[PDB]
Amino acid sequence: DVTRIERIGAHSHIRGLGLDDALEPRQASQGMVGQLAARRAAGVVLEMIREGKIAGRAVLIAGQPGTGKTAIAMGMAQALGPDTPFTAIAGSEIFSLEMSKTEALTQAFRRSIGVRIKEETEIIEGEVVEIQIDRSKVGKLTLKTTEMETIYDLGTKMIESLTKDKVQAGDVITIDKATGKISKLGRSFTRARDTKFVQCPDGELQKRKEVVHTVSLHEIDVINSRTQGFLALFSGDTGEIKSEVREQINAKVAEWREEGKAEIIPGVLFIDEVHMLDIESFSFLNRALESDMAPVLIMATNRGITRIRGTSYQSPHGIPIDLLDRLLIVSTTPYSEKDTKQILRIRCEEEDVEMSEDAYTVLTRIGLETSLRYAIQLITAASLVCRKRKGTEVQVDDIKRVYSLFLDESRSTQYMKEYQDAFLFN
Amino acid sequence: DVTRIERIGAHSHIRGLGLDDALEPRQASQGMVGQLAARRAAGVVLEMIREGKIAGRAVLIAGQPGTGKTAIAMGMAQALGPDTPFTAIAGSEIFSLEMSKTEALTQAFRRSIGVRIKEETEIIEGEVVEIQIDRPATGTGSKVGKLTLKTTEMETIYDLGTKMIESLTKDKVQAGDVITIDKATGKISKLGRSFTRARDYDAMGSQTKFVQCPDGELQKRKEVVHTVSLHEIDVINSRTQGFLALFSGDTGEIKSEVREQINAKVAEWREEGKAEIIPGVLFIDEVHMLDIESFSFLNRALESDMAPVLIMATNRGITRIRGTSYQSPHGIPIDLLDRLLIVSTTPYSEKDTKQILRIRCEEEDVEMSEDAYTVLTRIGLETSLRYAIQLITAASLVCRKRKGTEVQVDDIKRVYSLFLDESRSTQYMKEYQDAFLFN
Amino acid sequence: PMVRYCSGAQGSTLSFPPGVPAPTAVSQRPSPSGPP
Amino acid sequence: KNLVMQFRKVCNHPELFERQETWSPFHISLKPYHISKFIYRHGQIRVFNHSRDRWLRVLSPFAPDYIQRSLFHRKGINEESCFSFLRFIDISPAEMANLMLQGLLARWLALFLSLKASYRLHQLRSWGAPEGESHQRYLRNKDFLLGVNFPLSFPNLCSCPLLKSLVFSSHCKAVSGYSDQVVHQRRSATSSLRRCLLTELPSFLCVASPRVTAVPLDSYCNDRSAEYERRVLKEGGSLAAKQCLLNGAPELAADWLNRRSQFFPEPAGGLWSIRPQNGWSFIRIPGKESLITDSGKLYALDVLLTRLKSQGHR
Amino acid sequence: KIEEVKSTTKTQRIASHSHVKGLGLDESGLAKQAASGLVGQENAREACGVIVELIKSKKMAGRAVLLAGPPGTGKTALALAIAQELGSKVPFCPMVGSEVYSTEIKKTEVLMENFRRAIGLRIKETKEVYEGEVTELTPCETENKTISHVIIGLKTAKGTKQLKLDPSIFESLQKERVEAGDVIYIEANSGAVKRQGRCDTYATEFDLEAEEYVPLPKGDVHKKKEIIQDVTLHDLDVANARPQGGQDILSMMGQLMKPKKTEITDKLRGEINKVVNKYIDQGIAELVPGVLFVDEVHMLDIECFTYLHRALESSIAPIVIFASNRGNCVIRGTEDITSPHGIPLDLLDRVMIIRTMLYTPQEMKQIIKIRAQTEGINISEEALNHLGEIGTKTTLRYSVQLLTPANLLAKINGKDSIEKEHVEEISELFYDAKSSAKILADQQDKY
Amino acid sequence: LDPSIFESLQKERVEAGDVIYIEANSGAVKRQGRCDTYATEFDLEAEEYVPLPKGDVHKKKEIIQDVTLHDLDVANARPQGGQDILSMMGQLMKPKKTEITDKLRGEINKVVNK
Amino acid sequence: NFRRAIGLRIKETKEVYEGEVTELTPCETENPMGGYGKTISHVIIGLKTAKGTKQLKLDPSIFESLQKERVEAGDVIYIEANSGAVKRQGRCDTYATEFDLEAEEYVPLPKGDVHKKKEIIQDVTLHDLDVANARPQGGQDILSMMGQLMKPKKTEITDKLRGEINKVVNK
Ligand SMILES: Nc1ncnc2c1ncn2[C@@H]1O[C@H](COP(=O)(O)OP(=O)(O)O)[C@@H](O)[C@H]1O
Ligand SMILES: Nc1ncnc2c1ncn2[C@@H]1O[C@H](COP(=O)(O)OP(=O)(O)O)[C@@H](O)[C@H]1O
Ligand SMILES: Nc1ncnc2c1ncn2[C@@H]1O[C@H](COP(=O)(O)OP(=O)(O)O)[C@@H](O)[C@H]1O
Repeated sequence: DVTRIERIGAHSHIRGLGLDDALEPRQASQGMVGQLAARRAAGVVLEMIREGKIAGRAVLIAGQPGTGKTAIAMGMAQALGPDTPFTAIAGSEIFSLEMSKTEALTQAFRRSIGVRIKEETEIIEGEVVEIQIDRSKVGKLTLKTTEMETIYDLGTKMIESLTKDKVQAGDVITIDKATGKISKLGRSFTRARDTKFVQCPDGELQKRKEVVHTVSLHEIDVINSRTQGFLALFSGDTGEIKSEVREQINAKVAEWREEGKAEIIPGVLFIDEVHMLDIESFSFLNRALESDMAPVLIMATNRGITRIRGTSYQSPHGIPIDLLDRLLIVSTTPYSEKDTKQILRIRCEEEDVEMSEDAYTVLTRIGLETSLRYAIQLITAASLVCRKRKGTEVQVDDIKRVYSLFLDESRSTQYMKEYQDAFLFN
Repeated sequence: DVTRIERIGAHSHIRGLGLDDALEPRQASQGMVGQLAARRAAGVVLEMIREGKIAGRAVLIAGQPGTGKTAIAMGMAQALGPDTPFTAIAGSEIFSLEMSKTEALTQAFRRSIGVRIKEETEIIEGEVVEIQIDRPATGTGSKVGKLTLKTTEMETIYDLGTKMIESLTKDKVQAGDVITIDKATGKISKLGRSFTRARDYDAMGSQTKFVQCPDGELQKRKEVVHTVSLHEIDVINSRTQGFLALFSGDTGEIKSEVREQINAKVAEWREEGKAEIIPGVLFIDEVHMLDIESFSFLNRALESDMAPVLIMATNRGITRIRGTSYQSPHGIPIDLLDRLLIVSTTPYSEKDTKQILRIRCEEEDVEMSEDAYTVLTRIGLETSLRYAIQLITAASLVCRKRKGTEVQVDDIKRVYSLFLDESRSTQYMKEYQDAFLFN
Repeated sequence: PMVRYCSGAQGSTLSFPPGVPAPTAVSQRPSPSGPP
Repeated sequence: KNLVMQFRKVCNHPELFERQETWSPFHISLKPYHISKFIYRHGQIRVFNHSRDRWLRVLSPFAPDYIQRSLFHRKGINEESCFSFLRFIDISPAEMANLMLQGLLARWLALFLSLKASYRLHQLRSWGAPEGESHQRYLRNKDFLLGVNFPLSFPNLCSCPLLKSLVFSSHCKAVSGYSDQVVHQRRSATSSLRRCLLTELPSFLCVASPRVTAVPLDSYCNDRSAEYERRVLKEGGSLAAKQCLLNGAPELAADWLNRRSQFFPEPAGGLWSIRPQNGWSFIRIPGKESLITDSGKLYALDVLLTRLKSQGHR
Repeated sequence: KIEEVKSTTKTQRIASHSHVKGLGLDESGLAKQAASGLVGQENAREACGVIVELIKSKKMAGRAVLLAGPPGTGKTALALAIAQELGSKVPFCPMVGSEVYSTEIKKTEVLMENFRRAIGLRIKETKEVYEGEVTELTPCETENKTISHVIIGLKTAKGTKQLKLDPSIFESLQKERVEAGDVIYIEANSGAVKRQGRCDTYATEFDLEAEEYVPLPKGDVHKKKEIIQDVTLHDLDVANARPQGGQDILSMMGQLMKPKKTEITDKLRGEINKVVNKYIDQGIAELVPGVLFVDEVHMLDIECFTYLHRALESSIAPIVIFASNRGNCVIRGTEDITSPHGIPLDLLDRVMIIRTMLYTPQEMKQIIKIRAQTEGINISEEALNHLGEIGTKTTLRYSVQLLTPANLLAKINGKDSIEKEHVEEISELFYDAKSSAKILADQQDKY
Repeated sequence: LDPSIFESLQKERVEAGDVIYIEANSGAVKRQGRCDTYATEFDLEAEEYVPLPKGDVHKKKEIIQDVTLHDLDVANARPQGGQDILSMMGQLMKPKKTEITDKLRGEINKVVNK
Repeated sequence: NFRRAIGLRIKETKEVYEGEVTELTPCETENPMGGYGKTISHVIIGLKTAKGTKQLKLDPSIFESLQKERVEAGDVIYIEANSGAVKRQGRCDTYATEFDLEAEEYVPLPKGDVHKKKEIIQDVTLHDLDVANARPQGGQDILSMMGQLMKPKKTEITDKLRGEINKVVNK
C-alpha cells in the first residue's frame, strides 16, 4: 500500500471519546481505554460544545504526565467531528514575534467559532454534446444528462468562457451560472474512445442547489483587513487586526444571528500545555471568556504548585487563581496494570504488530516501572527487531533486546552519574 | 605630502608573521618582533589555510591583554595576501537587528569562502569615427545602423544589431568618443573624447579631460578575476535583481533552500573547472562576546566542508560564558574549546618591548635618542605596552611644537606627565572619590 | 522610409527622406505687447 | 555495473544514454479561496459601513475647505496651525487631500512628478544666489525642500559628473565592486593593466530557483459583481495602476508606446526597467557548455581542438 | 607510442565527519567492530540500526531519539551515519538547536518549517510546453482595445505550428521582449516564457550585436514530458504564502521584494496536506517521510521544548533525532529548573534515549588511524602510538586535530610521513582546553 | 445623478435593465443582478437574474450614526485605501497600527469642535 | 559615526547654458545628402539673460529632446554643459501678464551670461558615500521608486561597501 500524509502518530489510534448514549464509558472503545472518571467528565463537556448554548465555559484536563490528558482531548476532537470548529494550539504557540501575545489568543478564540450560512445556487451540469461559435459573437451549446438533452443560445460572457476554457464535445462540465466558471470533470465514458473519464450527471441539467457554508469568525475579521485580506488567512500577514474592526464585525454577526440570516457555530479552543502562557496571557483569558462569542476553552496541563510565567508567584497547575476560579478541573489519575496492558494492546493493534501474551506481560512491567510512553515506543522498536531477525511476532527476547538498546530517562540519568564530571554544565 | 584613506593605525607596521621558508620565526621581521611560540604556531595554521585541504578548523589565540594576539591575527592577514579572503569580525558584530545570531555567523562564515572566477571576453576598443542610426517613418519601428571605429593602427565598419543600437544611443556615444564594447554582452563603456575635434564642434554637449586614441589591434581580449564570496553568491540568488543587497546589508535570514542549492552548484562549478573555490579565514576577534547560543552554532557550523578556517582572539581568564552563569576558560564553552587548537602568547621582555617601540618609531617616521627609548621601555614595562606605543606620537608632536629634530627623554617625561596611564588615573580617582559619580 | 542620424566624423547631421514631415519645425518669438 | 553498448555510450557522452531535461519548478495550484455570496454582499465592512466611513472623511482635517480655512483665514496676528508647511513644500490643499484620500496610486504619481521637479529646483537653487527672492525677506514656495542641497543629492550628482562615479551602485546594474582588469592584444601577444574600474558580477552567477512556484491563491465567489472585481484584479486593477507598476508612470507608458519612434529614448521606469540575468521565469535550459563538461573525452577533445586551431592544423 | 593523462581541479574538501560512510552494521543489524568509517559505540550503532529501519518502514510519525553522552563521543557522527545509511532520496534535515532564535518568525514556528522540510515528496509532474523560433507574432483585439488571443508561429527542425494563446502569454512575451527570429520556450502549466536569443540562422545578420544565438529546437513545437520532481512539504507551504508563480504584476514583484519569512498559518498546512493526499491518491506522488536532526537540542528554549510535545504527537511529523552533550543543566528560559541533558522531563518521555559513551585508548588509536588515512596523510606507528597517549591525556578531538598540523610540519621538515619528532613539537605549539586552563588559572591575575 | 455617481454606475458595469441599489447620502452603488424580465435575452448568459423588487423605489430612515474619535484618528492618520478594492497598489503596502501623532489629534479635536 | 568623522573635500567644474529661449532654428545644410529630402546640420537655440542674447549651435539630436520636454519660444531653459541634457524651468516672468490665469509658475529671467561656469568645492563624509551607494536615489527604476515609497531605514552596511568606497576614494 501507499502511505498517506497522516501516519500512525502517538494519538492516531484514538477515533473517539468512547462512551455510551448515557455518557458512561465502557472499559475500551473507539480506540481509548481506562480513565472512566475523566471520560465521563469529558463526555459532559462534549455535550456542552455539541449543544452550544453557553459561551466561554472552560475545562482544565489536569494530571500526571502520560495519563491521557492530551489523549482524551484528541478523543474529544475526533468525537466532535467535522462541521464544528476545533483549534488545537500549544501554550507556546501564541508567543508570536510578529503579532501581540494577547492578540494571538484573541485570534485563536475566533478561529474556533464558526458563522454558518446557506445559499441558493444555480448550477448547470452535463456532458457537452455539441458547441458552435461565430462572429460581437453569437453561439450555441448543448448538454446531456443520463435523463435529458438541451440546446442553449449563449450570451457574450458565456462565449468568452466556453472558448477561454477550451470546452469540447464529450467533456463533462459544471457551470456556476451566476459567474460563468467552467468546472470541467474530464470526458464522458461514451467518448472515452479517442484526462479522467466519468459517467454523465443524473437528473436535470440546471439545478437550484443549496450550498451550506462555514466561515470562522476570525476569517471574517481577516477578509475585512486589506485589499485582498483573505491571503493573510494563509500567508500569516494577519498582524494586529484592529479591535475597532472586530467590534463592528461582532455587531454585524450578532444582527445576522437575530435576523436568522446566519447561525454561529461555537467550537473548541484546545490550548494544550497551558502552564506556560504568561500572566499577561492568563489575564487576557480571564476577560476573553466573558463574551457571547467566546468558544469552549479546553486546557491541558501536567504541573504541580509551580511558579507562573512572568512572575515570582507559585500557584496550582502553574495557572493563576484568577483563571482556575473560572473553570472546571477534570483529573486524569494514573493507570493500573490491566489498563496499561490494554493501552499497549490497542497500540499493537494500530501498529499492526503481534506479540506473545508474556511479551505483553513483561512490556506491562516495563510500562509501570518507566511511565508508559516508553513502553509504547518499545512496541515500535521491538517489532523492527523481529523484521531484522526474520521473526513473525514480538517475543520476550525482542523486548529485552530493545530495552537494553534504548534507555528511559531514569536509567539514562543513572548512567549519567558514572560520567558526571565528563558531561558539561551541572 | 598627500594622505590616502588608510593611514597609521594600531597595526599598520605589521606586514606578515616574519617566518623563514623553514617556518622558523626570526626575532624581528616583516614588522613582527619577539613572541616566538605563537608566531611559529600561527605559521603552521597559515600554511594549513593556504594548503586549503581541510575544512572546519578553529584556532584560539590566547594570553594577557597587549601581547600580540591581534598583532598575530592582523599580521597573518598580510602574509596570506589580499587574493584570499580574510574576514575580521569583532564578536560584538553578530548581534544584529536585521537577523539572528546564527544567521550573522552563517554570513561571517560564508563571506570567508571565496569563489575565484576568471572571466575573459573579446572587447572592441576604438575611437568612434562615426555612427549611422536609421529609423523608419513609422511602420513596425525597428532601428538599424552602422558604427565606424579607429585605432592608431587600424579601422573598421560594423553593421550594428538592434540591441547594440539601443545601448549606443542610451549611453549617448558620439563621434570622437573612445569606447570599449564587451562583444559578448553588448555593454558599452566610455574612456573619453579623442583630442582631434577641438576644431569643429557645437556649443558644448559634453565636457571632460581628453584621452589618447587607443593603440594596436581594434579587437583585444580582457581578463578579470572576481573573488566573489559564498555569502554574496547567496545574496545574488536570494531574490531576482538582488544585487544592491550586497552593499545595502538589506537581506536578513536567507533561506536554507538557497544555501543548500549554492553548496551544490559551487561544487559543480569546481568540478566543471568553471570557478576556483578558495577557503579563507574568519577572524572572530574578541570572541568572548559570543552568547552560548552563538557558540553552540559554532559547534556545528564548523563541520561543513564549506566551513572556512576560523581564528579567534581572547584576553579572558576563567569567566562566565556570556548569556549564562557557567564559568569556563576563555569565557568559551568546553563544547567549542574541545573542538579547537589553542595558541598561547607570552608577555614581553625589556629587549622585545624596546624592539617593538623601535619598529614603531620606524613606521611613524619618528627619531628618538637611545636615552628616550630607554625611558620609554621602562614606561612600557611598568605600564602596559599600548601606553608606551601611544606616547611616541605625543612625544613626537611635543618635540615638533618646540621645533626639535629628534625626541629627547625630557619630551617623554613631559608627555608622561601630560597624558595618564590607566593605573595613574585610577589612583587619582581615589583622592577625588566623592566628586566622580556612582563609585 | 528611413530617417537617419549621422554622428559624422567632422560634425553631426539628422536626415529625413522626402515626404516624411521633417517634424522639427522652427520656433520663433512673435513679438509681445509693451507695458502691462 | 549494478549490455556492452550501454557502457560504450556512457564512455562517449551521457547525453547518448539519458538526455539532460529542461528542468523547471513544480507548478502547484490550489483551489481558489471560496467566499460565499452572503459574506461578499453583507460581510464586507468597506460596504456595510460605507455610510459611516463617509463621516470619517467629512470630519477629516485633510478636506480642502478645512486646509484653506486653517491656512489663510486664521484670527491671530500670529497663530499656529497645521498645514503651514504646505506653503513651503510645493503641495496644494487639494493635492494634499487627493494624496491622502486617493491612496498609493496618488502617492506614486505625486512622487514621479517630484523626481521631475527636483531637477528644476536644483538648477534654480545652485545658481540663483545674488540679491534675494523679494526685499531680501519672505520664504518662497519650495523653501522647505532642502534635501536637494546635499552634495550627493540626485539632481546635484547628475549635474556634477565627478561625484556620479563615487555613487556607483545604481539599482539595476549588477556591480561587484572595483577590480583591476587586464587587456591582451592579438598582435605581439602584449598585454596591459587597467587599475581599479567597476565590474559587473559574472553573467552566470544567478542559478538558484524555488523548487516550487505556486499560482497566487485567488478568491472565488458565487456573485456576478464579485466575478467582475476579481477579473479587474487579474487584469491589473486599473489602466493607470497597471501602467504605473509596469512602465513606471502613465507618462512613461505613453512615451514607451512611441520610444519606437525616437533616436535617444530615456530608460523605462516600471518592471520593464529590469532585465534580470535569466529573464523572469525559473526554467533552467541546459546550456551548451554542458556538452563539454559532462564528458571526459569531450573535455579532452576541446583542449586538443583549441590547441590545434591556435597551431593552424587541419 | 606516446601516452597522455589529464586532471585539472581540486578534490572535495575534507571535513570533521567526512570519514563516516554508514553505521557499519552486519546483515543481522549487529555492529561490526570497525566498518563504514565508524568504530566502537556498538550499542549506539545497533540502536541506530533499528532507527534506520524505523525511517525506511514509513509507518511511524513523530517518533524521536535522543543521542546522549559526553563531548567527543560521536553523537553528531552517528546522526551523520544515519544520514548516509538512508542514502540521498529520503530527506535528512540537519538543524542546530540555537537556530530557533529567528528575528523574522517565532521560535515556536521555525521548528515547524524544519519539521515540514523533513517530509519529502516525489512528484511525476507532467509539463506540457511549446518551443521554437518565433516565425510570426500577432495579438487579436476586442472592445473595452483589449487583447483576446495572441497568435504565435513557432518553428523547429521537425516542422512548424501556429498557435492561439492566452493574452497572459502575450503579456509574458512582451515582458521577455520576444520578437520574430527568437528561440523561445513556454510551459503551458506555468504560463511561463523563457527567451534563448535569436536562432543560429540569424548569427550572420549583423557584424556586432548583443545576442547569444542557439541552434533551432528539435522535436514538435508542442510536446509534453514528465519531470520527476523531488520536493518537501515545507517547499509547498512557503511557495503558496509568498507566491512567485503565475505571471501578473503582483507575482512578478513578490519575486523582487526582500524575502522575509512568515508565520505560515495552520490552515495552509491543512490545505497543502489535502492537495498532496490527492496527488498520492492519483498515483502521481510518492511520500518519503525522512529525518529531522536537531543537534545541540539542549538549547532549544522551554517554549520550543513544550512545542515539541504537540509536534512529536502529530500524525504527519518526520522521525526526529536529538543530540545532547550536557549533564544536569538548568533548562533555558526557566532560571530555576534543572534536568538531565538540559531537556525537560516532560519531553524526556517522548524520546528513545541512545546512550553514547567514552572511548578506550584502543578505540582512540583506531579512530586516529581511520581519521589520518581520511585527511590523506601517512603516520608512523610510534607517532600514532604517541597520539594515542595524547588521547588518554586530553581528548579525542585535540588528538585528531594535531594530524594535519603535524603533516604540514612534516612536509616543511622534508619527510614524507608524520614521525614522532613532528607530533612531539605540535603538542608544544598548540595547547588543548585542559593544558591551557592550567596556565590560565595560574596567571588569573592578568586576564 | 451627479457625474461621480455615474462613474460609479460605470465601474459597477451597469446597463439598462439591471437592478440597482443607489444610496443618495453615501453615493454607494451596488448592481444586484439583471432584472429577470430580461432572463430570456440569452438561454445561458453568465449573469444572475433577480426578480423586479417587491418594494418602494425610494425609502427613507432618519438613521443615527455612532462613531468614535479613534475611528477619526485612524481613518485620517495614514493615507486611505482610497478605492473600492478595484486597485492593486493596495496589494504592496500591508497596514500596520502606527503611533498617531499628538499634533494630528489636535486637528481632529479642532475639526470636531467646528 | 566613525565613517562620519572622515571627509572628502572633492572639487569640480559646474558649467550650464541657460536663458529665455527666443528661437529654436533647426538649421539646414544647403542641399540634402543623396536619397534624402532635407538634412539638419545643427539646431540654433537663441538663449537670453539679463546680460544679453546669444545663439548656441547644437547637435540635431537636441530637437528629439526639446519635443520630449514641451519647450516653446519664451520658456526659460537650461542645458548641463557636461552632459547635453536640456531641461525646462517654465515660461519666463516677461509673460506673466499675458493671461489673467495660466497653470504654471512663471520663472524670473536669469542674470549673468547665458554660459555659466564655476569651480566648486564639495565636502562629503565617507558616511554620505556609504548611504548614497546603500540606497540609490536615481528614480526611474521600479526598485528605486518602491525603495522611495517604502519607509526609509538605517541598514547594516556591509564591510564590502566600505572596501569598495575605500578602493575608489583612493583612486
Ligand atoms: N486512555 C488512553 N487510551 C489510550 N491511550 C492512551 C490513553 N491515555 C494515554 N494514552 C497514551 O498516551 C500517549 C501520549 O501521552 P498522554 O498520556 O496523552 O500525555 P499527557 O497526558 O501528559 O498529555 C499516547 O501514546 C496514548 O496512546
Ligand atoms: N609581536 C609583536 N610584534 C609587533 N607588534 C606587537 C607585537 N605584539 C604586540 N604588538 C603591538 O602591541 C600593540 C597591542 O598588541 P595587540 O596584539 O594589538 O593587543 P592584544 O594582544 O591584546 O590583542 C599593537 O600596537 C601591536 O602592534
Ligand atoms: N565511533 C566513531 N567512529 C568514528 N569517528 C568518530 C566516532 N565517534 C566520534 N568520531 C569522530 O570524533 C569526533 C567527535 O565526535 P562528535 O560526533 O563530533 O562528538 P559529539 O557527539 O560530542 O558532538 C568527530 O570528528 C567524529 O566524526
